[PDB]
Amino acid sequence: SELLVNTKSGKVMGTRVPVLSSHISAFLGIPFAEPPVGNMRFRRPEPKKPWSGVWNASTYPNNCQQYVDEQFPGFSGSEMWNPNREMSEDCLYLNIWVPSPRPKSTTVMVWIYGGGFYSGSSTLDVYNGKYLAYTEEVVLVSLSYRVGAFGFLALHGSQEAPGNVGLLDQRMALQWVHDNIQFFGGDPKTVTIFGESAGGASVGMHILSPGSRDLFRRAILQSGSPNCPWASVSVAEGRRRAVELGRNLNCNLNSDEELIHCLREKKPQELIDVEWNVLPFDSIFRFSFVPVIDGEFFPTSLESMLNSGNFKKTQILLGVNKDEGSFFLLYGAPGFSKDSESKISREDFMSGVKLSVPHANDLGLDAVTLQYTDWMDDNNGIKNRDGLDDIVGDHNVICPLMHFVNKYTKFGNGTYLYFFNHRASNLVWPEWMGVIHGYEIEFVFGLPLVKELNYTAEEEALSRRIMHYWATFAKTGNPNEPHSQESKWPLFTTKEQKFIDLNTEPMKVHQRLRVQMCVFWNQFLPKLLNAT
Amino acid sequence: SELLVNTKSGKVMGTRVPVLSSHISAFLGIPFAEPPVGNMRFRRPEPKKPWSGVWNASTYPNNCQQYVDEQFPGFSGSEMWNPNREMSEDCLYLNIWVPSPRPKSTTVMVWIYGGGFYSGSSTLDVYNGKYLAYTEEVVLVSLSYRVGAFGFLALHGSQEAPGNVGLLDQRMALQWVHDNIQFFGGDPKTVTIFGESAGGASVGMHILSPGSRDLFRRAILQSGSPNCPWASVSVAEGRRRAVELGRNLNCNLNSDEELIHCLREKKPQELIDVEWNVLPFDSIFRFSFVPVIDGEFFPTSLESMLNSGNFKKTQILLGVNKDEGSFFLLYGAPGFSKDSESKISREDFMSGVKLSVPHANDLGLDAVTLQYTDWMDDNNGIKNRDGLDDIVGDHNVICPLMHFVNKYTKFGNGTYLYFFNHRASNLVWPEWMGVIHGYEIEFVFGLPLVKELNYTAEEEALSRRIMHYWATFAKTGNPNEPHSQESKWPLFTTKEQKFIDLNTEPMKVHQRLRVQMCVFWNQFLPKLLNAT
Ligand SMILES: *[C@@H]1O[C@H](CO)[C@@H](O[C@@H]2O[C@H](CO)[C@@H](O)[C@H](O)[C@H]2NC(C)=O)[C@H](O)[C@H]1NC(C)=O
Ligand SMILES: *[C@@H]1O[C@H](CO)[C@@H](O[C@@H]2O[C@H](CO)[C@@H](O)[C@H](O)[C@H]2NC(C)=O)[C@H](O)[C@H]1NC(C)=O
Ligand SMILES: *[C@H]1O[C@H](CO)[C@@H](O)[C@H](O)[C@H]1NC(C)=O
Ligand SMILES: *[C@H]1O[C@H](CO)[C@@H](O)[C@H](O)[C@H]1NC(C)=O
Repeated sequence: SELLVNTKSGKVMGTRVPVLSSHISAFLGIPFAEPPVGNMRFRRPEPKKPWSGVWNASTYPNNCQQYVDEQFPGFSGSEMWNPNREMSEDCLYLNIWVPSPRPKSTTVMVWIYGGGFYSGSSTLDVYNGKYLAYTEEVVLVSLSYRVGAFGFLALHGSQEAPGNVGLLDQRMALQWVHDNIQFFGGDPKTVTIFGESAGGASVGMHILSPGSRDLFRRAILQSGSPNCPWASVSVAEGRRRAVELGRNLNCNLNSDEELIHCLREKKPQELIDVEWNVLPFDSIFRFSFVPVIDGEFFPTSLESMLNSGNFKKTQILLGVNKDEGSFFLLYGAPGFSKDSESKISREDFMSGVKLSVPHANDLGLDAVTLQYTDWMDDNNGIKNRDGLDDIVGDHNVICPLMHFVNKYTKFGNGTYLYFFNHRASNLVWPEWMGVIHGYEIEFVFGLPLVKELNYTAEEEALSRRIMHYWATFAKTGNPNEPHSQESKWPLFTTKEQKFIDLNTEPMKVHQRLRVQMCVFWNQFLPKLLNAT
Repeated sequence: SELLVNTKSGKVMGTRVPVLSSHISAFLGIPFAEPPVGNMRFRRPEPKKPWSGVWNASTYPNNCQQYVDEQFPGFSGSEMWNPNREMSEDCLYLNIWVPSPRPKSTTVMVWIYGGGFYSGSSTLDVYNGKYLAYTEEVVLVSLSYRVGAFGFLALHGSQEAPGNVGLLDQRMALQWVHDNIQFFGGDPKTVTIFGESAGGASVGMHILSPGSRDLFRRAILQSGSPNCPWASVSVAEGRRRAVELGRNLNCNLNSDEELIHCLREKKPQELIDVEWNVLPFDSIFRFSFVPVIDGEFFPTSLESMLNSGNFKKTQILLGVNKDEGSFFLLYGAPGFSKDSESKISREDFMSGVKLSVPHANDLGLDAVTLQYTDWMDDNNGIKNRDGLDDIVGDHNVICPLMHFVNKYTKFGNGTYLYFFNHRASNLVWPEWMGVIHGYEIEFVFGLPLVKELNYTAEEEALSRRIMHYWATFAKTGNPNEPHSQESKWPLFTTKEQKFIDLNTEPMKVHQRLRVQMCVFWNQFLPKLLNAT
């Protein structure tokens, strides 16, 4: 039967699903690790023991335990991001969409969700792989991984809560796809990993990590890179936060053994309820439990790995959205609200700058404020709001990514860079937020092809182009069709540094993406904060 | 007789001179101090002892001893600035142009020449006062003062070479005008002092100095202010340079008495020949012997006098030229030449930055380089040349002056600000130098009214407007005619900060003159260099 597949872990039975007046197969909720519960909470994941009988893979699995956004109850803009299934620590599952009839050996794409390493679900409506699987004839896989303290509590040295176990969950699933995707018609020698925000930084981390590089062929990173300032912490800071977590739950703190045992006795929600209290600063765009630079998963510092070429050499395709900072300002900077235009006063601007660059001394804050202030019109509320947006996006996403691409391109085998700047016509968030991070995802997964979702015709066309760029890059390592007549997305090179805009207008090619601001964030400010 | 005037120092006899098909009186070379020669070299000036008989005031006096620019032998662009009379330490004289018939009590304007405190002459063709005296019916006075070591060698504590004696020479002449200008038809209760570059910083210094403020009514400052970085040094640096001067002449250095005696035995040119060897850094726009912050002429630091309102409160009119830095780059930065367009390479840019901001550590040089570099087009030779021009002009003239006007306006009685950006059609310097500092002077003294000089008609008109703005401001404290129909030069205010452009086009009013760059030079960089 077409819905029955025999894998090395056992038999699995999918389900037929409709998609754009046709059908394909879906194998939802396939287990790839033993449930990380009880004594295994915080531990490295173990492989799933093979099973007898047929695994029913017809419904979505539980989503991992996470903080849930209740900031706007009933607003779809925020709720489309929340877990849409029961939460549970038994959550390590993957989903596969397979063209019908079953391919024999086609290109595979594995999606890694974002969510700041503290949240995220593989089952969100915007992550539904049937449109891309069907339109580009690829086998689409979405995986899951532990988030929050469950995925990233780190007490370096202890083997019970070593840290990075959330990254090892992603890795185990990549191992399972390597070992079994052939039975679903996928070609294991052609898998592309891709993801957004923390999913994009994760992708960059498997490119760096020696233990992960052999499990995939190519990579796509959307608004995230491994060197982002919010994506990793030192073993010492990881340790400090784990102890503070324990102190918030009245744990015995005399040894790692004692702390870990107390944390393992707590219900999931007791951990989620105090998670945010461990941040070292009053900050924006900073998350509590994130990957740790441990000497194992990452052999040395990220920057020294980048400089020395210590990473997988292959082709990459990556980019960012125009307004990366707005979500974070809305939720945590003063003067911003969902239902107003959020014109910012000079006081609120300064407050925002301090929140955006937590680790900066006063000279540093003055350097940032001067770089983004138009002194001929310093009380322009819209300019202050947009300047803050840019400060957050450049410091947290764009410049870190630009630094990664320039370092990578030096040893890589081909880089394609984009700047996504089309705001969706049906976005429910206010206009002032612009092209919000994550809102390029619906176009990558092809939602504009379904009429009832209400996109425009040009939006459906943009979706088809991005899907085909992503799937052609995955199959061949180049997003362009060989002899097509369409205009070409040029390769990004150390010298010319070209990139393309991605929107409903005719492709325009540019050079040196936000160079002015990125020389400030990647060269000057680090130098200013180190000397001073 | 109209050419004979009896002053308190004695009788003086002028000469009738033609001017634009008419005539006026000129009293050239009137002595206002005893010759500062021999033992009086470096000493404060003494009043000129009254004389019997008639002082022949029909020819220009000697110019003070100074370094002479031989960088372009025979080129008029540089030679029109060189001494045009025999040099001599007997040089303290003043010149007066008086309307005919002799006024009874008219507005007086006293010109103080620039020249970096190391050079300058009151007798230059561009400083000829007959055109302004005649056209605006004012009594025009030009004074002289010791420059170089002769005017500014400073060994604070010793009464033989105290420093600032060049400033006291200007002051003595202002005293003589206060006491005698009435006999020439001038009104001593209405004298305006005005000057350019070091002459403009001098004017600002008499506004600050308690011993000078009662000798004049109003002030005009052209491309210079007292707080400029090249206009003063501490008593300790003054001292260091005086000792180094002595060491370059093999002087006995055991006491001030010994050093001073050796320096007094040297011929003038032995001093001028080694003058430049005492600079502490490889620099541009820095001069050896300049005013010293001594606790007498300046009671406390300039910035604390400015902050506390410790200065003469009156009306001021001041401004700058568009391309203040070009002269200094031409003469001392690498890659610039008189007969080429001077496109600058990135190496030469960086060399120039280091020369322009001598006192800066590496982080500081990086801060300047980032602020003036267009990172999307960093090898643009013209952009590098123009950026260097701006760096020199903003740091040395424009921003210091902008800081002075904002501090002054808070306690003053009226400020008028201009931005002169018309390049003269007959300029012999190359195009790349732009509106060169000092080339607004010919328009202030009215040279475009004499046909044989070859200016355009619109240039003659601009000259007439500037002459009338300067002379009306001098007479009334406002450059505008009461009920004229001409557009108005608005007052500069703490809040609106308005200024006007000054050129051959219809007057345009603007606000916050080079604010972006000046917040960098007046607020951020000083803060960066103090912390680091
Ligand atoms: C990616 O790698 C391939 C092969 O490793 C590069 O192609 C080789 O290019 C060199 C120099 O141009 C030739 O000597 C070889 O004959 C090529 N080999 C093959 C199989 O084509 C290719 O240039 C690389 N691409 C990038 C963008 O670096
Ligand atoms: C310059 O000073 C004069 C007088 O010191 C100012 O005029 C006075 O203004 C105050 C308040 O407007 C009035 O009470 C007086 O009657 C005015 N006196 C005279 C003689 O007019 C004038 O405003 C000042 N100008 C500036 C630009 O500060
Ligand atoms: C497993 O899938 C769902 C479970 O909710 C349901 O159709 C049925 O219980 C199972 N299907 C089969 C074929 O066992
Ligand atoms: C003084 O002026 C010049 C000196 O060069 C000359 O005309 C003459 O010697 C003198 N004139 C008078 C009237 O004494």
